[PDB]
Amino acid sequence: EYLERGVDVKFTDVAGLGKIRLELEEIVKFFTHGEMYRRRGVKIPGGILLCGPPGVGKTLLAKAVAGEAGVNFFSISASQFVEIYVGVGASRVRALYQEARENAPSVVFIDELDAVGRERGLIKGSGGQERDATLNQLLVSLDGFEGRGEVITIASTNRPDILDPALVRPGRFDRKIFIPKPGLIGRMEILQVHARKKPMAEDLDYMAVASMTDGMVGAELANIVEIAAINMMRDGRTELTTDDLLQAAQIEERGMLDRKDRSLETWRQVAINEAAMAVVAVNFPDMKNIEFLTINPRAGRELGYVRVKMDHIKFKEGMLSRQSILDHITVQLAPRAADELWYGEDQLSTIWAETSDNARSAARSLVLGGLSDKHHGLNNFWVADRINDIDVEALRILNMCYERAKEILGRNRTLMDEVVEKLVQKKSLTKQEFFTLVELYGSSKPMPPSILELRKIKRLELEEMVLKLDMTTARNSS
Amino acid sequence: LLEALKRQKGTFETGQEDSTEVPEELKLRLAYREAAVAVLACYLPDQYRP
Repeated sequence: EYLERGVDVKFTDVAGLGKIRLELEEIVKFFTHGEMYRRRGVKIPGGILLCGPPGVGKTLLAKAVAGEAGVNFFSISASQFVEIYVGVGASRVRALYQEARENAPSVVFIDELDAVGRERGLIKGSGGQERDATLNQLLVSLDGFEGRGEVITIASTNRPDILDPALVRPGRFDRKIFIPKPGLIGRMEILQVHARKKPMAEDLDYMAVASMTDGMVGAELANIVEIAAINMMRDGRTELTTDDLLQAAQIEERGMLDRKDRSLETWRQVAINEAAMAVVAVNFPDMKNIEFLTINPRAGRELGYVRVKMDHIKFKEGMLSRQSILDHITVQLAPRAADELWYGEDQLSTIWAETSDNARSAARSLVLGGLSDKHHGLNNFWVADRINDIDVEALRILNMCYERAKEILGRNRTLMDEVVEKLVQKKSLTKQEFFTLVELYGSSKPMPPSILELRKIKRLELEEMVLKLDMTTARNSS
Repeated sequence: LLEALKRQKGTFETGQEDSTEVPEELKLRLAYREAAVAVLACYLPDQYRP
């Protein structure tokens, strides 16, 4: 009933494995070299749990480990256990584990345990009691009484916090492996394996495709493979190249590119908006590497956009400087800066209303995120005066970013006009020509020193001061 | 035993391939934070948590 046939998926069929694959073959070792495991006196860990983002193919990993183990594979949806009737789900789990024990050696797979592994006492209904009964039955058949030493359960969940800590107890689910999102090499190999079934070329570089589509799951890479088949018959070329992959990634991350009727002043407004964003971004460290610049409207965004790929390590861990946010707020305010400096103060538009609120929200998050210097951080107080003063610093921070944006955009009028003209004539711009225009008409951008130079100057000042103290002690004493 | 204890208290939570080029600006910040903690702990001696 719950037994599947034709499980031929192996570890070669799945990419983006990494060191987790080692644990996977450890499971295979648990199914092959277990004689010396129990000879040394090791009870085989029954509970292995894969946790990660959806679409990474956890069930594909289950098929791979089942095929490499060479045992019977059971793949049961957890949604069938919950039902309006009680007792039948417990009997379903009983029959499942009984036929797993009879088919020993075997591995059993249950996906999305969050449906039935919810902590008891969170919902008041008969479905909650049925879920409790099924959880109790699976708990007993896992660890309750003796009789299982050969059947091993593999599970795939998304949210590990929802699970009952009774299930997380060792001997029931003790091995917890996280499947992360694929990095750079992982996306490369997933694209390779999903593209092995189609005729590819020898000049096909996956490095640019992987760097273009950053922070995406393996299902999204399979989708990129799926949009590598449908769109070349419009022109009718010979063999697939990397340009089609780049355009497919561009279509997927934003939407399909649609063209509508448009006047000249509307194009000019979108162009000066995008010029404001890119020109204020290039002079800042965290948003310096602008790679794309287009004003073409897309799905959901009638505006253009500026593409930057900053370092994605400090952002996740939280090591972004205070100046790194005062720069971003200036970037969000700079569309309004260009609008005010070009159309005057009395003719402000409403196209920058989406960035002008991001700037104020970022300032508000900064002032009560402990990053300020009013007393020392201190995002909370007691009396109403300091609570009122909490929101004063955000508005002064917006004001100083606002004047900074005015100064930055006023320094760069010639390159502003040039990039606006190019954006109107070509409707798109890449990194090379935009940076060439920047070098042709740019102003001076004196870079503030990084932390290394500050540490070096502080260290040399400290050494010279301490040796000054040493001589003022020595020659006064000697 | 040390690795079993390290796994069993759940120190790791990312669960990814631990191969990341850490910038000098981060090693410096961590070293300075740890050194400041060491200096304050040695100057203000805690009678129970050295």
